[PDB]
This record gives sequence, C-alpha cells and structure tokens, in this order.
Amino acid sequence: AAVTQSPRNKVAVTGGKVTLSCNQTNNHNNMYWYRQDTGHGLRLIHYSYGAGSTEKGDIPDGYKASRPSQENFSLILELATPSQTSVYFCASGDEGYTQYFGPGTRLLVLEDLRNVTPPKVSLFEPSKAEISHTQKATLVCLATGFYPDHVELSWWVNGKEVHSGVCTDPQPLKEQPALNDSRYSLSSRLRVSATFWQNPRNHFRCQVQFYGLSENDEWTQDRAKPVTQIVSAEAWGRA
Amino acid sequence: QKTPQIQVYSRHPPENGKPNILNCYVTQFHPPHIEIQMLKNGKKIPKVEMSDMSFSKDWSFYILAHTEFTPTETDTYACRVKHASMAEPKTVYWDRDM
Amino acid sequence: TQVEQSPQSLVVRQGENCVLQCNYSVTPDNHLRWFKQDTGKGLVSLTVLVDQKDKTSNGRYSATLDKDAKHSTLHITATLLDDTATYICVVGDRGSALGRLHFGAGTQLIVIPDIQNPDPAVYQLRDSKSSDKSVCLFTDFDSQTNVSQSKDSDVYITDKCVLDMRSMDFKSNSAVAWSNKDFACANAFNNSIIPEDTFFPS
Amino acid sequence: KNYTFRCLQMSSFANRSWSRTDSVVWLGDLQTHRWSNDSATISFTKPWSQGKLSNQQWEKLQHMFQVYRVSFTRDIQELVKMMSPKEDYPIEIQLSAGCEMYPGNASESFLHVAFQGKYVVRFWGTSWQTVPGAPSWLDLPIKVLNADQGTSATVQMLLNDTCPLFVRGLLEAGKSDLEKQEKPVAWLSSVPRQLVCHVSGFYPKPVWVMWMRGDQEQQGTHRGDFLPNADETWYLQATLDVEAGEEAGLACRVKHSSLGGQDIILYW
Ligand SMILES: CCCCCCCCCCCCCCCCCCCCCCCCCC(=O)N[C@@H](CO[C@H]1O[C@H](C(=O)NCc2ccccc2)[C@H](O)[C@H](O)[C@H]1O)[C@H](O)[C@H](O)CCCCCCCCCCCCCC
Ligand SMILES: *[C@@H]1O[C@H](CO[C@@H]2O[C@@H](C)[C@@H](O)[C@@H](O)[C@@H]2O)[C@@H](O[C@@H]2O[C@H](CO)[C@@H](O)[C@H](O)[C@H]2NC(C)=O)[C@H](O)[C@H]1NC(C)=O
Ligand SMILES: *[C@@H]1O[C@H](CO)[C@@H](O)[C@H](O)[C@H]1NC(C)=O
Ligand SMILES: *[C@H]1O[C@H](CO)[C@@H](O)[C@H](O)[C@H]1NC(C)=O
Repeated sequence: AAVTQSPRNKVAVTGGKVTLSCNQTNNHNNMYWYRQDTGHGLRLIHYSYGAGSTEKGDIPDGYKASRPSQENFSLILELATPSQTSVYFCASGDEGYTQYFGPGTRLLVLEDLRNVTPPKVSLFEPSKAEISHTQKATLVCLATGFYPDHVELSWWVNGKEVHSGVCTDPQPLKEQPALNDSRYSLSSRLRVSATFWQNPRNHFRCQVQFYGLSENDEWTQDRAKPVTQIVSAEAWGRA
Repeated sequence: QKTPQIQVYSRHPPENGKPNILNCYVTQFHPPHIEIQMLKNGKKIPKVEMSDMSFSKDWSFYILAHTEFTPTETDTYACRVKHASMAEPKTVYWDRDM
Repeated sequence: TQVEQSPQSLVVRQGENCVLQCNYSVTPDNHLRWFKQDTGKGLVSLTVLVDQKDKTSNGRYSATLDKDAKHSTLHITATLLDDTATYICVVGDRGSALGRLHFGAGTQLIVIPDIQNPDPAVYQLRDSKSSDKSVCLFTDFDSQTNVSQSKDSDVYITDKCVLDMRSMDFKSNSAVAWSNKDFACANAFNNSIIPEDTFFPS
Repeated sequence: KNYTFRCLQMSSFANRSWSRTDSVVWLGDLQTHRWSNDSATISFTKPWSQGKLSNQQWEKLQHMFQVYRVSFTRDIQELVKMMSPKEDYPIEIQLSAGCEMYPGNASESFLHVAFQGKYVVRFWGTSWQTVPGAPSWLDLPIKVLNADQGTSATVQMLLNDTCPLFVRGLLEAGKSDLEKQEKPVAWLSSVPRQLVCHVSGFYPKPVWVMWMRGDQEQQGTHRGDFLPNADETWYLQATLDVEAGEEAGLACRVKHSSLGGQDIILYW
C-alpha cells in the first residue's frame, strides 16, 4: 500500500500560492496531512474521510485542504509565510488504525527570491596516487554558488544511479558566512575500485537537482531566471 | 418527534390542610430536552425535585418531578411542560377527583 | 505533549547495543509504533506493540510495551552505521481510523563506524573540464580524527563523511578542502589535528 | 424471580462542539447507579450498588467507563464527519446494555443502540451489526467499529462475563431492598359518572385492582398505567364508567403481596 507526494521539494516566496499534492491508489477513504518541524512530533494539519470532505486537524491555520477525488488530497497555502517552511507528510488509510505515509515534501518559503541562483557543478577525477596507494579511486563532486540550499546530489554510472561508495555532506556550507544571503557549496564523494575507474566504458556523472523558481515566477534581474533545473558534470573512466 | 404525556397525581390520599407530595410524570417524549415546572396558582413552586431522566423499552424518555404540597379548597396545582414537539407549553392541572 | 522520548540524542560505537525509551500520557493507548527516519527521508515502521504487556522483535530491533506504566523501550542490538537516524515513538489512541496518532519528537542516534585499516592520506584531485582547478581530499583516517574548519575564510573544508563500499565490506572517512586563492594540499588541513603517519604524495 | 439489569446511556450532540452523556442503571425497577455528564464518577443510588465487587475491581471498572465516555463522544463526532453531509446534528444516541438473570447460572446479555430514537445497531456475538430496517449508510460506521479489535474483546468480556457476575453480586447485596414489601393505600373519587380507585405506595409492582358489586367483578374496570412514586413505590388507578345513582353497593378491591391475603376493600 503506497503513497506519493508532489513536488518533493519546493522553494516559494512569501505571499505566493503553494499546493502540495498527495496521491494514493489503494482506494483508501482516509487521508491526512502533517508537518514535521525540529523539536516537535508530526502535527496534524488537515484530514479527509473521502472525496469532497475535508476536516481541520490540530494546526489548520494558514492551510486549506482539498479532496477532489478518492485518489487525491491537496494542501493549499494561499498566502505562504516563512513559518510554513517545513517537511510535509501525507498519509492514507482505510477503516483500520494504520496510516501509510508518503515520502515527504520539503518546502522553503523565502521573504524574497532575488538571490536564488543555481549551482555550478564540477567533477574532480581520482588521484593517480590514491589509485596506486589504495587500489581505489575517489571521485569528488562540487556544487558551488547556489542559493537557497535545496539541492539533491546524486551519482550515476552508465545512466543508473549508484548509492554504494557514496557520501554527500549532510548540509551545504556557506561561501560567505559573514553575509546575509550567502551562497552555498556542497561536496560529495564516489569511491570505486581502481579497475572500475580505469574502465573507459564507465561513464560517471554527478547530478545536482536544484530547486529554484517556477516558470510562473516573475524575474526582473539581468541574469538567467534561476529556475528549478539539473546541473551535472561528467567524466569517463580511463587507464 | 413525540409529544409528552403528562400525569399529575398525589402520593397519599389528598386531605385539605395535610402535607402531601404531588407527582408530575412526563413520558413518551423525544428528543430528551424538556422543561418541567410544577405550579401553585400559576406560580412556579421553587423546591421541585427531578428524578434522573430515563427511557423505556420503546426508547421514549420519561422523568418524574415531585414536590411537597398542602392541598386546600382554593389552591390550584399544575404541571407545565415546554417541549419542541409542541408549539405551546402544555399545562395539566391536578384534579384530586381524577 | 503526551509522548516523550529519551534520550534526546546519543552517540554509540558500531557493535554496541542501545536502548531508546518512550513514555506517554495518551489515553486510551491502543497501540504504540516505532518509526525509523533517516536524515532527509520518510518514516519506516520498525514495529507495532498492541498488548497490555507486549514484546516484539524485527531482526536487530526488539521492543517492549507496558501499558500499565505507559512505557515502551526500543532495543537495537549490535548497532551498524545505517542505524544512524531518528527514532520516533507514536501512540494511536484507537484501534481504527477514528484514532489520532500522537508523535514523539524522536531520539537521534549516531553510530560511529569501525575503521579497522586506516591509511590516512591527503590527495589532490583535478577538475574534469578545467585542469587549472583542484580539490584536496583527506581520506582513510579513523574516527578519533576531527576535521577542523580552516582559519582562512577563502578556504573551504567540509565536515567528514563516511562512505560504504558495500560489496567490498569497506568503509572510509573523508573530508574535502578547496580554495580559489597560493593554496596547496600540503597546508590544506593545517588547522586540523591529523595523524603523524599521514601520506602526502609527490 | 427474573431480574433485568439495564445500563441506559443517553447522549445528545447538538452540533460539532456541544454534547452531553447521561446514564442511569436499573436492576428490575430499582435504580442502582446514576452517572451525570457533570460528574467524573459513577454514583451509587443504593448502599449496595457496588455489588460484591472489591474497591479495586470497582475502581478499575469505573475507570474503563470514564475512558469510554470520553472516547464514545469523540468517536460519534468523527463518525459524523465521516458520513457528512448524509447525517447532521442534532443527534441523539441511546444505549441499552445489560443482562437478564434466569434460575440456575443462566443469563442473556444485550447491547442495543438507537440513533435518533430508532433501534439500529447491536453488539452480537463478536461484532457490531445493524438490525433489520436500519438504513444502509450505517454499514460504514459498522465497518469502522468492527475494525477495533480491542473494543470488541472488551465488550465481549463485559457482556459475557462482567455483567452476569456483577448482577449476581448485586442481587445478593440488594436482597432486602429487592424483596421489600410496601403496602398499598387506596382511596376513592369520581368525575363526570366515572369512579376512580386510587392505589398508591405499593411495592413490588404486581397488583390486582377490581371494582366489585359485592362478589361480582365489574367488567368495565379500566386499569391505568403504573405510575412511579418518588420513594420507589408504585401508583395505579382503576376507573369504572357508571350511570349516576348506581354507585351505592360498589367497592374497590385491591390484592397485593404485602397484605398477606387481607385485601383492601373500600366501599363507595
Ligand atoms: C455493558 C454492560 C455490562 C455492564 C456491567 C457492569 C455494570 C457497572 C455499572 C455502571 C455502568 C454505568 C455506565 C452506563 C453506560 C453503559 C452503556 C454501555 C456501553 C458499552 C460499550 C463499552 C465499550 C468499551 C470499550 C471502549 O471504551 N472503547 C472505546 C475506546 O477504545 C480504545 O480503548 C478500548 C478499551 O477496551 N479500553 C478500556 C481501557 C483502555 C485504557 C485504559 C482503561 C480502560 C480498546 O483498547 C480499543 O482498542 C481502543 O480503540 C472506543 O473508542 C469505542 O469506539 C467507544 C464507543 C463504543 C460504543 C459504540 C456504540 C455504537 C454507536 C454507533 C454510532 C452510529 C453512527 C452515528 C453517526
Ligand atoms: C461471548 O459470547 C458470544 C455468544 O453470545 C452471544 O452474544 C454475546 C455478545 C451476548 O450478547 C450473549 O448473551 C449472546 O448469546 C460468543 O460469540 C460466538 O463466538 C464464536 C467464536 O468466537 C462464533 O463461532 C459464534 O458464531 C459466536 N456467536 C454469535 C451469536 O455470533 C463470543 O465468542 C463470546 N466471547 C467471549 C470472549 O467469551
Ligand atoms: C459534558 O461533559 C464533558 C466532559 O467533562 C464536557 O466537556 C462537556 O462540556 C459537558 N457538556 C455539557 C453540556 O455540560
Ligand atoms: C451548540 O453549539 C453552539 C455554538 O456552536 C451553542 O450556541 C449551542 O448552545 C449548542 N446547541 C444547543 C442546542 O445547546
């Protein structure tokens, strides 16, 4: 019994409309929206006992709910505020007590979008010394100059994502800590055996999915509109 | 919606000048929200005891009001009932002969 | 706040057992569920306890529930790195959809990985497209090594990370430093206390 | 001989926020408990209303009901949300639950539920079910109530075990009150003619009241309903619709167990 949520991550402006969507194909009558904030347990915002029904939960204020169908339950923020920065979880169930949770949606509400900026991504190739010393090969990926910090960094080998041998910094670092809207950097490592790196038919890519503006968002600055986008960097193995 | 039966009766044989207890038994009503007054010459008797409200096998509610009274030749006693099933309050007078 | 967890957070070394505690005032208490939540992820149900006095197990997890005391424990035997997560106690107040769930705020577990063959080194890696740019990679140190931030504000040093080459049953720590400044890998980690035996190639 | 023990719950829900639940408990026609919405605890209305339950067992049983009363209340409110807009406030719910005690160790338990004054649902065997004539929408609430295994096991226990046990002890403790004999007192009166024989203060309920001319029973006698007195005795009248002038020679005869074959015979 599975539950999906879209988008998975959203950067929004104060006063903007945001809709968080939850889908469920289990034919469950009942759906639930919660938010999770540090220092608190999940808290119930709104729920629904079926299509065209919505019920206020414990913290409904600033949210409307919509249940247009059995499958779909939306959480609508008509006038987004920074206080709605949070992780949102949808869940569904039948008459039983079990709630089946979705994967979560990260929302950040900024006061202003003027500083939003996608990352540059560089891939740094294994050291020949590492290879000869350890018979392993560590690739380093570096995402730089981005704002805000909502990025998902993933590694792909030959068009397929890898998780084994990967570590990514838990949080991005500030490039200018002294500054108000500092841009961020984030690094990640992918470690493979030397012979895997040495194989010229292995195509390595570090991918950074950046969350920024939507097509709908107004943009008055000269630079490219810092839309949600992927930026990646890539290298092939070699002897 | 069911319209209350009101029955007024004394606990002991009525005798003029002798303290007695007057009962007002209200039955067959629903919903359970109801107002019951026992009246002396059309004035509310202040010490009126109510039994706990209960209901019968048929799910209709009933309740017993009672109060101390001394019957005389001239005084009238009555039980007045306001209930949503009735447009107007129903008053049933104590009649000793009845 | 009817659901309380203790400790708030704890740090353990791989292979150690730990015990997490949940105490609640929720009434009624139909059932108590333990979730595992990895950082940035969703809720994974480990177990649900339903009886007055109850015991469950699920691999290295076991749990107890005593409804008289309104107390549950979750035990993790022989912790592994992947147990690093937040553990959340939830009490459901009904045995059906009429119930509300009452969430504890969680206990953060950190498990320090065992590095059995440390080979501490600082390597230089070059940019795939721009030979000019490089990073410095401090790697293969054991877990008694702390990586300090740099004293120079134009130098960037990440916190250490542990990666797990699963198929090789092999784990390694690393930290990365870079700077646009004049800057070389030899001096990149000078602000940190690093092993004397650290390899600085060529 | 046979005694029925009834826990009568009456719950009103006027709208989404306001509600109240009041219960009374009867053994035969004697009240044994009262539980007002205003009260955190169930009140004894007899010295023996705890039956043969120890303080510990009573406290544990009351505590279960205290949690029940709060839970029931939220459950209804959530069942209304679940069914809306099919069902709206105001809503009255009544429960009649208990057991009838037979000779030997035989008994039968019941738990009947009325919604808006109509019997629609019962607990039977191991689950809630709707009864014949009940509307279909209740199939959803039944499904939801029947998902709650813990409630089902507890109700099974209350009905199959707790009730007959409790009641047996109540019958032993309340024995002298249950077997009390209080004498009827009779008096006569008339309206337009129509004669009334008033019989009041008798306990227990079975009673015989007949108008007589000498030894000939008057077939026109009309027994009214049993009406309660406030001291847990009974009131009953019997009317005789007669022609004016034909009153003389008529008597009201009352037979009651309390009189030991010394019938009341009141002549007009
Ligand atoms: C019952 C007759 C035997 C009595 C013998 C003893 C007599 C003592 C004299 C005093 C009695 C005075 C009380 C008068 C009122 C009694 C009327 C009969 C009530 C019988 C029902 C008892 C149910 C007990 C279990 C319970 O409390 N369950 C709730 C609490 O449940 C939670 O606790 C339950 C429990 O058994 N709790 C006991 C407990 C728990 C923790 C601490 C202490 C005790 C289970 O653990 C459950 O799994 C959990 O979900 C759960 O929320 C239920 O859903 C509540 C409602 C049940 C009734 C539904 C009626 C149908 C309505 C249809 C509606 C129509 C639709 C409208 C739109
Ligand atoms: C409790 O007793 C029932 C049967 O008793 C009837 O229903 C009760 C709730 C009560 O109102 C009684 O006076 C009634 O006579 C048992 O239900 C049976 O359960 C078995 C197996 O679980 C099943 O095969 C039968 O079909 C059930 N009977 C009915 C009529 O449905 C129940 O098991 C008893 N529970 C306990 C814990 O003792
Ligand atoms: C009945 O009791 C409950 C619980 O104490 C309370 O919240 C509610 O207000 C009461 N209802 C009324 C009408 O007084
Ligand atoms: C129902 O609640 C309202 C407020 O929502 C209150 O005014 C009212 O007294 C309650 N209804 C009744 C019939 O008492």
